[PDB]
This record gives sequence, C-alpha cells and structure tokens, in this order.
Amino acid sequence: AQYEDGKQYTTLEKPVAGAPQVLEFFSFFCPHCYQFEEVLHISDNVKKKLPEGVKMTKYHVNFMGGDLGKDLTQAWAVAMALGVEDKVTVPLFEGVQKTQTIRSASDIRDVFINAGIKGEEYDAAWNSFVVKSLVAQQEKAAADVQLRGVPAMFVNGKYQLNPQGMDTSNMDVFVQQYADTVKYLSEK
Repeated sequence: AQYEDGKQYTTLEKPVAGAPQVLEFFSFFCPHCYQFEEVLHISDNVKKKLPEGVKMTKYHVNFMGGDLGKDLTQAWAVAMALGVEDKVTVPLFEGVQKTQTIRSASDIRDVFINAGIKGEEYDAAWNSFVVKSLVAQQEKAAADVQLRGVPAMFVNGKYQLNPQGMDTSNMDVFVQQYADTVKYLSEK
C-alpha cells in the first residue's frame, strides 16, 4: 500500500482502550520537540487536516531532565488547567533550550508571571488537586503506551507516528506528510 505499518507508523501490539483520539507527548528538554513546535508547527498543521469532532491532546513527560522535568510536567498541568498553553509553550522551550534561564521551579513560574498569569492564580493552580490528577493523567497516558521517547503521537490508542520513515529534505513536505498520515490513521 502507500501507507504501511512499519513505514509512516507502527501499530501497538497492546492497544490502549478509551485513549484520546489524537494524543501527543513532548518534553521541554526534547530538542526535536522544540523543532516540532517552533519550526514545524506539527500540532497546528495536524489540527488543520483533522476531521470534525476530533479532539487533540498534548502531554508532557517526566523522563527527561530529572527534577526539572517533573516540575515541568506539573507546570504543563497548570497551563492546561488555566488554558494558557499557547502563552507559555514558546517561552518554556526557549528558556530551557535557547537561553537556559530555566533552572528551577521558580524560573518556570517567572515565565507564567511574564506571560501575564497572576502570581496568586499560578500558585493556587500549582497546588490544586485539579492539577494533581492532571499530572496523574499525563503520567497514566504515557505509562499506558510504553513511552520511552518523545516526540511521539498516538492515534486512537492504536497507532504511533513514525517520523523516521518520512522524507526530511523539505520541511514543509515533512509536515504535510506527517499530518496527512495522522488523517489517514484517524479514518482507519
């Protein structure tokens, strides 16, 4: 066929029931994730080709950057709770990987303060049990799929994108091929 298991994707031998339709994992420590977000805008271009009625989920993982990685998973939980994903994603990436000004929870917090979230509001979210189960969710979802590397995308708990198997000579072509694949997987 044109889309083959082992080529543009792989199939999980143990499928994950009740999984988000389109589930994406990343880490602010992950260099390819930085590319996926800042240069390629993968999440966005995928959304642009998805059907109607399909929900797009993105979770952070712990297994990169030790203590700060875990902190960053709680902060993404806060970001999700407050709905400020789009106002912190870029400064978080650039503070971890570009400028290297993120070294502690407190620096993570500064990014939110600078993005206009109120101190009070952030600290309350950070400590809320609405944030704890959102952290738990992020962990559960990764655990459910044997996650050992990012970036990673899963479709209907059953298919995992394989970007390694797509051409990378042209960035735009890589993205559309990536997105078209998710669409195909989506319809399968």
